[PDB]
Amino acid sequence: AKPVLYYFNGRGKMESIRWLLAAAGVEFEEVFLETREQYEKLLQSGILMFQQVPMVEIDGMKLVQTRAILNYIAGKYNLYGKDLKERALIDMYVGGTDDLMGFLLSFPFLSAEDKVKQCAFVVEKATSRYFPAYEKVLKDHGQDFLVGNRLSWADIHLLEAILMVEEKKSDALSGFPLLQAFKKRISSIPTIKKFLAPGSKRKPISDDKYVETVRRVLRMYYDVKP
Amino acid sequence: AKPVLYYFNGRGKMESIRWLLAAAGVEFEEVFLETREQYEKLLQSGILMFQQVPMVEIDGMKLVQTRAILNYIAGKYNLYGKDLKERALIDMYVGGTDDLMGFLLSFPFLSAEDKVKQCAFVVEKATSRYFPAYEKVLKDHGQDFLVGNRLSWADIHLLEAILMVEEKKSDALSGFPLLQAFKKRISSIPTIKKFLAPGSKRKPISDDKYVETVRRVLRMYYDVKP
Ligand SMILES: N[C@@H](CCC(=O)N[C@@H](CS)C(=O)NCC(=O)O)C(=O)O
Ligand SMILES: N[C@@H](CCC(=O)N[C@@H](CS)C(=O)NCC(=O)O)C(=O)O
Repeated sequence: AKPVLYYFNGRGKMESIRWLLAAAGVEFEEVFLETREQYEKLLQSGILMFQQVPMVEIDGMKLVQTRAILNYIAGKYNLYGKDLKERALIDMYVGGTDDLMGFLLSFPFLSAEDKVKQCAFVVEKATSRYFPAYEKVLKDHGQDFLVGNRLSWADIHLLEAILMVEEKKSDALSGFPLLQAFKKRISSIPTIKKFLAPGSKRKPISDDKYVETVRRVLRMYYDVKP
Repeated sequence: AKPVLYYFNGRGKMESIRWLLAAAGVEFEEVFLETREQYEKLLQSGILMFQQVPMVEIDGMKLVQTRAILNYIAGKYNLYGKDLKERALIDMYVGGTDDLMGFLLSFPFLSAEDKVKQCAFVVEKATSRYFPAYEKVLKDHGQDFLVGNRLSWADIHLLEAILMVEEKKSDALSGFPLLQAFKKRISSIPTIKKFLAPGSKRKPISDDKYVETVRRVLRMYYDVKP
């Protein structure tokens, strides 16, 4: 049966999972949490090991913990390298883009003033720390992909991160020619091109409606700081 | 050559790595960051992909990102299950204890008042969310170990987490009989017993000296909130 993604109708921590499944050409279904009662019913069913989402029903498992879910999908669909060392490189690269996109998780919950500050913080991290690191990886081996000269989860996570940064600062990739070429190549891969196309399950930049729903369902995150 | 752990002379994010290596019976060396100049020299050498530590020199790699390092060690020393699904369970369990211990990372940098609040926050999470979840895993299959009826990284991460919670609230495991038995069994495993014994490389609860050193080296974390 198709994987079922339990989360809010928005990006959050589930977006990277949507990306990986789409990139692997895997059709999935989604169950959106829209009300407090719906969440309480979930808690009572005990299907959320730690009372939290993301949660993905896949291959008989009720998998929680974002990274555990991604690790599983990457491995199942051969996007995790060919051995222990390649997986280590993929994990190291993913850790970097996970931190980068992680700095944007609170963004929609921030005040107008903090959004400006956070945006500057994220762009600075991208241009001074992360983009230089990945540009160097590509420059050092000169291959089209980050690891093993073939598409991996690391490439998919980086493309998503690059797009999120560009949504905040359109010219953020300026000065990183290899990443620019990388962006075009990965975006053209059939499964990925389809995901970036209209009508896909890719979610938009989070808005006030998303925040309102998260707060209504979880009764939390009422005062987020940068 | 033996793995080399680059970090501060204290727990932080490197402690779990020390635990896993010790549990696997692997002898390692440590390089402690004590001065700003030492850190600047590291940055200039480019050995830290994202300008941060933990960093572990192992099998020819300059591995950064805590989870990437742990994933590698767990896999290399057969403490990651026997297949994709067992790894998924291990990752899900580890995610929970990583979050739990993660809530304690800022603790030594907190004010006296915030430490009291944070301690209450952590204990509540342990008794209402995490301990119940792991107690249930053990209860459901009745085996001595969390996954595959053999020692895994998940068991090691949970034991460490249990001990950290008990350091904050000694009777926190009360009401969780299976976890109590689990604590005694895992603590008795030769490699682990040795790590818990005097003279090991296990690090103590972080103190003001640790905080002072982190702030001196990184010139950051000057005002941490709960
Ligand atoms: N470490 C978990 C964290 C999950 C998490 O923080 N989930 C939030 C929603 S984005 C949640 O369920 N919050 C409710 C709560 O913690 O009580 C992961 O990576 O999946
Ligand atoms: N996601 C990274 C985070 C590493 C991290 O936050 N490292 C801190 C020390 S505990 C650091 O190097 N901070 C300096 C900085 O970020 O500039 C990991 O899990 O290893």
